[PDB]
Amino acid sequence: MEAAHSKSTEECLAYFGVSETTGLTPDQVKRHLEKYGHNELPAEEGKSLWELVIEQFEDLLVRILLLAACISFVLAWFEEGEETITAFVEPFVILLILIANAIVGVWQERNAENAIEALKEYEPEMGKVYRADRKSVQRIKARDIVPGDIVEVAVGDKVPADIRILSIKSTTLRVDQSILTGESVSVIKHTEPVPDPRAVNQDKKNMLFSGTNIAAGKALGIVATTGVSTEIGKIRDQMAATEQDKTPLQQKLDEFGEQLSKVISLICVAVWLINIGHFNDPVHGGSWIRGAIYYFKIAVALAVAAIPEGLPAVITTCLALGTRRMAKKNAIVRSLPSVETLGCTSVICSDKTGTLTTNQMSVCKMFIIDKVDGDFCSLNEFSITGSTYAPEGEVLKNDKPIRSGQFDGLVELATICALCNDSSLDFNETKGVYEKVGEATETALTTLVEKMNVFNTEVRNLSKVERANACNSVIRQLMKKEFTLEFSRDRKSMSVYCSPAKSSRAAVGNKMFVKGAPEGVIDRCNYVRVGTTRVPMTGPVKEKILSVIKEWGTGRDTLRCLALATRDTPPKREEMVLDDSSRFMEYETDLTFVGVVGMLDPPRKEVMGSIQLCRDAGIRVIMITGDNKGTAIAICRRIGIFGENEEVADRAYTGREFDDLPLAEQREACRRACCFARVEPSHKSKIVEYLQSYDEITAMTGDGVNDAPALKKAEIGIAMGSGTAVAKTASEMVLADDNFSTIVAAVEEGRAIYNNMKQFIRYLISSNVGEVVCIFLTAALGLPEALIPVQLLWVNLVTDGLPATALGFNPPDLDIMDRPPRSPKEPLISGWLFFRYMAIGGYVGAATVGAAAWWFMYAEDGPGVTYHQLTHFMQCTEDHPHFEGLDCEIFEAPEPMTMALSVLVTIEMCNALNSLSENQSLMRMPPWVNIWLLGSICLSMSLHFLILYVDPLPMIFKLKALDLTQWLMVLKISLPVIGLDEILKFIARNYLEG
Amino acid sequence: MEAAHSKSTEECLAYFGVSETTGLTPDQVKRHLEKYGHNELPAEEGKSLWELVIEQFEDLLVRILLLAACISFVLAWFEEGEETITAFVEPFVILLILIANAIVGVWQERNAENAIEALKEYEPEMGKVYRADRKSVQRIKARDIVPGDIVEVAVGDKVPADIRILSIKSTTLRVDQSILTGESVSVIKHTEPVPDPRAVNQDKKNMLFSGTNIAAGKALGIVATTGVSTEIGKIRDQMAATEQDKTPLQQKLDEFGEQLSKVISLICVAVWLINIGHFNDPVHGGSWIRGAIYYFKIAVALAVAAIPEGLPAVITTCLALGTRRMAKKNAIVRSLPSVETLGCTSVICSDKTGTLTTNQMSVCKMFIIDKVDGDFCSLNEFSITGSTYAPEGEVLKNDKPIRSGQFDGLVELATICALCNDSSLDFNETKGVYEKVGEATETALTTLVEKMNVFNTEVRNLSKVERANACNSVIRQLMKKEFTLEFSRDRKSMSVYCSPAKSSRAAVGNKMFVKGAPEGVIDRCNYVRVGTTRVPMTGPVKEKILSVIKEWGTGRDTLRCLALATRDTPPKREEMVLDDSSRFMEYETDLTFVGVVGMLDPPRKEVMGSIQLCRDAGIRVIMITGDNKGTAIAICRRIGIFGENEEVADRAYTGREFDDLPLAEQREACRRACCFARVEPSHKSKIVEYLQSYDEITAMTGDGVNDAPALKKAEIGIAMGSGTAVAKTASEMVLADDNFSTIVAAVEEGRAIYNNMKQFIRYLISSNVGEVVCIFLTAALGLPEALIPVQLLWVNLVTDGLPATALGFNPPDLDIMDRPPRSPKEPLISGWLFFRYMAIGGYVGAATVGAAAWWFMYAEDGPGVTYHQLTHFMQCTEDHPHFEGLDCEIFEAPEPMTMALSVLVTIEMCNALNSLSENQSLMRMPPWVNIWLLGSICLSMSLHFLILYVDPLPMIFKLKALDLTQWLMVLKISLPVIGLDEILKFIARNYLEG
Amino acid sequence: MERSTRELCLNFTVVLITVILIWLLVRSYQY
Ligand SMILES: [Mg+2]
Ligand SMILES: [Mg+2]
Ligand SMILES: [Mg+2]
Ligand SMILES: [Mg+2]
Ligand code: NA
Ligand code: NA
Repeated sequence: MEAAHSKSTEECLAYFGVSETTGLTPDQVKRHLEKYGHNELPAEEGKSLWELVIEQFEDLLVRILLLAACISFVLAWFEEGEETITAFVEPFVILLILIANAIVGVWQERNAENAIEALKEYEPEMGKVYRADRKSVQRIKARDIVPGDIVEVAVGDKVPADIRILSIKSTTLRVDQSILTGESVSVIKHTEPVPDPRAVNQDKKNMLFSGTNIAAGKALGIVATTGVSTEIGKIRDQMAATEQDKTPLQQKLDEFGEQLSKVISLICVAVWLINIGHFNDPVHGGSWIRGAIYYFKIAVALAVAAIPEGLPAVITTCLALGTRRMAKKNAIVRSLPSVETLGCTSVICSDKTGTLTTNQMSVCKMFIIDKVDGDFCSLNEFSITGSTYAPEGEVLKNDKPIRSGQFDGLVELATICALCNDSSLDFNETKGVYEKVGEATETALTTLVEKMNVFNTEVRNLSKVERANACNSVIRQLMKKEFTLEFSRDRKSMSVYCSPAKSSRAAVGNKMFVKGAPEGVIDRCNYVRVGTTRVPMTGPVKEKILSVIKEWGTGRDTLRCLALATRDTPPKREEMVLDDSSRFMEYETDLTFVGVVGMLDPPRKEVMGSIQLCRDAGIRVIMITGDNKGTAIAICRRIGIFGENEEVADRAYTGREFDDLPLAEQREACRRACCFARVEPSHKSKIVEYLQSYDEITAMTGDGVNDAPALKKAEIGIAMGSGTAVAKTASEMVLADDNFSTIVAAVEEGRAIYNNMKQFIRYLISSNVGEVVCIFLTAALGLPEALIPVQLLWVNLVTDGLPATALGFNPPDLDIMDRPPRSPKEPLISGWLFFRYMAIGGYVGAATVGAAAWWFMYAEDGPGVTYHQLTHFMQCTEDHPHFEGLDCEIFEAPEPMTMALSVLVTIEMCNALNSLSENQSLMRMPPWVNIWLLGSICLSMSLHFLILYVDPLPMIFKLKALDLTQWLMVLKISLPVIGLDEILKFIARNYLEG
Repeated sequence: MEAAHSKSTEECLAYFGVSETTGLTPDQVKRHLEKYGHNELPAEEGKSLWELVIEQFEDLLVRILLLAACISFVLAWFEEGEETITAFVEPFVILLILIANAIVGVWQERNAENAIEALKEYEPEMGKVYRADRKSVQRIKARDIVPGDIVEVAVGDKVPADIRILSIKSTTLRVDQSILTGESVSVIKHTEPVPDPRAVNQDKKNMLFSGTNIAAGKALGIVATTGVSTEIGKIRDQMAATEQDKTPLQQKLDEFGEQLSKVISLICVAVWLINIGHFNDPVHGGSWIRGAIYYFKIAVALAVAAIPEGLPAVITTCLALGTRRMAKKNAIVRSLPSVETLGCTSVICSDKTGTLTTNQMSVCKMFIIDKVDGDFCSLNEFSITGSTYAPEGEVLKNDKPIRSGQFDGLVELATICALCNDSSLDFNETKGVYEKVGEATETALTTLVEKMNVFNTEVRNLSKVERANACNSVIRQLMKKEFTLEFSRDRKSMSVYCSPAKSSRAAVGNKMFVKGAPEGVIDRCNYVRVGTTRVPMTGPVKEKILSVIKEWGTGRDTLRCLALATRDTPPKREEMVLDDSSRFMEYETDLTFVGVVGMLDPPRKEVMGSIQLCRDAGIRVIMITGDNKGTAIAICRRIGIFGENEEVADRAYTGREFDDLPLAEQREACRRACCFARVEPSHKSKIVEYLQSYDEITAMTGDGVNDAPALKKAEIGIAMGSGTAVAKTASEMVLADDNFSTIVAAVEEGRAIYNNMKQFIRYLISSNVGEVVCIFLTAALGLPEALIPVQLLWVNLVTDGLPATALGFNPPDLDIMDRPPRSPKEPLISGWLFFRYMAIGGYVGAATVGAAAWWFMYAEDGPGVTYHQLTHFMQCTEDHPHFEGLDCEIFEAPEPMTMALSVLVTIEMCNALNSLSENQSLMRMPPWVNIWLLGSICLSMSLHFLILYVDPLPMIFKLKALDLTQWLMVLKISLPVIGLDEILKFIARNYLEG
Repeated sequence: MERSTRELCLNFTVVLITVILIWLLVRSYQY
């Protein structure tokens, strides 16, 4: 449609041709679906493989190197047109090595973007529509919404498409349009038409814009526009870069990598400078042109291989993989930078019901008054069996089943439960189980009555479906629920007014039924029903009731119990004002106590240990519960948040008690508070605030609309997977399973991921340092180039190709959850770590040039044998009164080069094994822990032997296959890297613990 | 031995230890046989099956194609790697196909080799050796000759091994060492030792080099070296590629295929080239590069099957199987090019005796003088029975047997025959038949004396061996043959000088016995013996004799008869000089005529018809005979060279007569001459030469040493199987049976082979032009490709695999021997022929793209049905306001492809049946004539059905099994090829007869 | 899900392939 705001409600129902009762028909559905398309934005093209490789070849250095290799090949004809083959082949080698080194990059970024995207797969946008199929609400994918069908939205929902308001089901509707209108404050809506069709968004107060949130209320509506036609869809074809922020980890990494980039460059120009006195040499055509080019290539090549390339990418790759793992474990990472923070988590405020517990509500116990005589007060305690919402169980007295119908007290009890209820039961057939229809509390109540059957009604001759609300129905048959004085936290209770069914002229026959917290309900009682009788509420009676309530709430079941009461002489049907909540407590007085139900929702099995794990990890857990202070502390003891016997007077507050503290004392409270009971929505925010004023990194749970403020405030917002859409959008992470344990897993993932990122870094940085100390050590000591450009770029293609990416599959480190939470202040690369980097790096470099020097200086079973002055290998042709039976052309033997290469590669596979754990020995963390890496070591060694034995290759690579003896030497020279890092590890492990 | 030339005759006899009379001993034989090895060269290995396969895998095209078939697949898993199955298997099938291609290639070259080498099996090299076993000469394999044994060599022999000359039996010894020494002129040899051992071959004039020929003489010797130790042997380890020539026909063909190649290249990269505006299609992943590859694959996949590779090899195939048949018919083809010539043979000069006739010599008739009285002259004519050399028959007079001893004339007659004789008889036990020992003429004479028995000596009581020479011995018991004045063509006669046995003092008792041609012998007679008396020779007597001789020589027996005379008063025993021939006729004068022997050698039965066959083939036959002019012409008439009555005055010349013509007249004589009598050796060459001057292709028979020159001159030199090895090495073909008829058969085969060569060509060329226009037609009308590469190359592997090779088994054509000899001038592929190749070719191509077009435009009982614009199938995905219920992805239906393939294949089988005869209708030449081809048709169809019905197959091949109705469409589309060719055949057959 | 193994195979083929194109490319100038 168009200008649906300008039209009236009917003019819209008309335009599409649908009643706000029927909803759309499978036909119109398929029709609109084809005429309009799915409700979504156009799945953008993207980019091609071809294009990205090209974009890779846009590097100055890459161009430079490649251009200079073309010029020096173009000058391979002019001075002495001799034998070239390899001199022609070099340029084609480089550009192919480079090509394959870039293709690998695409695989990484594709893989990166992929996982990040693939998270939305876990949490798709839904909607509430009315259609022809069934009469009731159908939850569907927002993309499957056709402009025209009838939509229903409620508190905390996200608007699936642009809707024209049909009918406001609640008394007021409020909407958070912040995302579009910009206005933070929630705007009210109506169902009337807006005049001016040339009007603006902020003026369309009968419209709901896709991507907005329902702050308060419920409404019905008809879809006007979908897809790009949306008021939001017409803005997402505007900005492409809606994210411009850098996590302080990449920021420090781009700082560090930039520092290396600079130094690497300097000692890269230095190499081309300390060789000016050799530009003229004959072996370069004797020209400053070919002289200054054979070293220029070396310079640019080293730089191309040693400059730490996609260092930020390493974080991107690492977050990618962590992400998918967390999601696998039911932790949906909304905001990416959050994971970095997740490691540093130091506090978790979790809600109790449903997160720490199952919210599998069921009535375990219940008592009524047995006999009262002055100081004599007997209770009729009962237990009920079966913890599922299933109306299958039995009512036992003293461990023997009884007929609850034979207890007048229980008849009233069950009457109040059925009539103070707004929820009911539903037997599912596909699943074959009964399940709630309303709040779990009330549904447990419904189930209670279905087990009690105070009227001995039939059951077995009823279908599984009729069974569901059988005894409840019956109870409603007797009384007529007129209206309900719903619950308010100010009085901690609720009530219903009821009139008998079979009564013509009754003036005294109406009753009020009350249900609520024991505390106050009992205080508003002057009579204690005894079967059918009633007596005065004595002090002792009140004492006996209370002690049993206290018993059960403190027991090893920590029951949340309700008091049930009736008012027998209710004030006039008319004297009652059904608007102000302040007058309800006034009507709900002069009561007769009936009984008490004790109900249970058990803690999740895992919670127990998960808590312990946080203790070990140095992470404080703070429970936030709606139970009273008593039961609340009890539960904390019961789940290990508190010791069995330890003192907690200053570590557990009610909302009230908190508010009674002055501000300074409240801040004080949060440094040690572990339990909060009966709080206000605002308290979440303040608690976070205070927690922050201590430099704590806090994770805060929430799921409601009034949770959003505190969730956005917290460092890690955690919304429940079953909670409001408002909550989720405001949080940085969603619990698929609402499980507290999951949150703890999520934190462990943060730590782990942080470690794997360190693994990658150590390996790259260090291998590159070595890549440079190599080519510098040869230039400095004047030695024969131990590696040529083609060889170096090859080694580069293998190292940063297979083992490196295979490190992505490192298992989690050991001490991971036995450390205190990392500070988000401590730097990424510490001084020690940098020492570690240099040591190892510098060592591989020296081990490479020394492998080459081994074939000369100390040359065993091989040519050269020039123990000394292998240094000045230029004054060989000219100044040869020093040569003794040695051909000058030996400095171009393909054996030292094959030594260098055959050691650097082996030493990298070793260094890869060193990068399994950040500190743990290969004897405490064996190499076969990462089979992926071990497989990568094989493939790498496959390629090396092949480039040495397949005749075309070793020729162009200036390499010759080596003898078993010389291979043993390679090992005798590489393997000490493992030992070096092992020493360093043992120092970092036993001397610098943290 | 070593340097046997430096050693003396005895120093060699010694070194091995053997007497030049004993020969070697069976012990010494076996010993040297192991100490030295078989006398031969080491059988070359060559190459291995697989080792040659690889060689074929080296083509520019096979590389390029087998490259961009994997480039395309790497760009298939890694660029847009979707569901592939077939995409991976395609390259891995191209090579699989190519493997099975080479297998046929190598098999054919193997078969080509086998036939060739299998020719030496027919004519094994022999040697004459003296050994211990028997006392006479022993004829053996040259390989069974051990360096050391005693070798005998004679006029016209090949020297079997390197021999040290022991003893020269003749007066001089001449040797043709041309083959090794390079010296054309024959060199003389001696038995003396050559000084310097360090001397050269040309100087070793006491040596005989294996591979050389005895130009004149006879000698004895001892073997020095054999095998690779030989002076020829050490040279045969020099050149391996001694096929440094190609027939003017091979070139004319390589030239044609080269033209096609060039055109097949143009209209191949024109196929790919015109397909650029289809590089970016969506089915190509929209890639300039992916599109180029795909069409580039089609281009090269054409070339590899389209360009005619093994044309120069097809010629060889033919010659191989031709030669083989020829050899099976007793015509051993020494020279391979010769066969091609053999077809064009226009003239055959054959010798009469032995080739036209059996050379089964026997005396039929004989006369002596009965009575002479001035002008009265009576003869005593006799007939003898039995034509075999067996002394079993009877002498009749007037059809009545008589006792020859009772006629004095006959007594002397037989005496002259027995004493003017150098041959004799021998009874073979194995065979159990009598056989000649010397010249047939003379032996037939020995047989006559044995049948006559002029002395009534005993016969029956003698063994079958003693009978052999009984009466002959007797006659020799009477006279003592002192010496013989042997025959000289300048006097046409010979004589012996005899003295009686028991008689010392008989200076008037010695006699001279003359035998020779009647002509001159009779003219040197002044007396005519009448029984025991003598009378003077009158004019009338001489006339009676001569008339009877003429009658016999011209009769229906065409007898070659000799006159027998005696000199009664011979010149003194000393007056005679036995050095100069010139003086012999002077001695043989003043003679007494005794009688005449008339003898027969019948013409071969077949000769008659063979001549007729030559008349039909438009080939002229020239008889060369030693008979006189009269008898010669007679024989010619008798065998159909001449008509019974026709005038021949200018078509028959004697040596003499020819020489009396001036040079211009001689050249003229050859253009019509058909009979040559009493010619010199030189006349063979001159004749050839003149025949050449009329552009004749001449066949010339020869067998003696002095025949070599003319045999080398003639286009087809034909040596007798029973002749000098000098004649054989000089000639191009050897007559296993010396039969004139065999020559004629050889020419027939020459014609046939040329035809089969034509067959093969037509089929190859045509099918290929088809294979091209198919892929050009679909690329020019822009159709959906009718065939894909894997299909094409599969068809190619079958077509050039089973039907093509089975054509090698085509029986000879029909008009074969009814046309005139083909000109070596006329080109192979004529204009008409080319038109014939294009027609059939361009047709099958059209029928293949049409076969697909039918599944679309005229699509019956099948999808597509797009009557028009099937052309622009690329603008189907995009510009589809033209589609009517048609899925664009139908252009990749597995049906139109199964049409093209299922059509092309069937039309090739058809085209193969067209290639049974070059011009003859399938009704004149039934298809069930070549069972092998017919068998190839079954198997070809067996593979086709299976590649469509065994599930893994039709999948990988982009094929779906078709329905019986559509198969009828295939037929209804293929079979009009039969008709098309049949039309063109009828045109050439009836309009372009020749 | 984990496309983990696909990651090591692709990075084993990119260095396999570009080495096969070295045997190949060196010989197209050798000839
Ligand atoms: Mg590097
Ligand atoms: Mg809650
Ligand atoms: Mg072919
Ligand atoms: Mg002869
Ligand atoms: Na937050
Ligand atoms: Na010749």
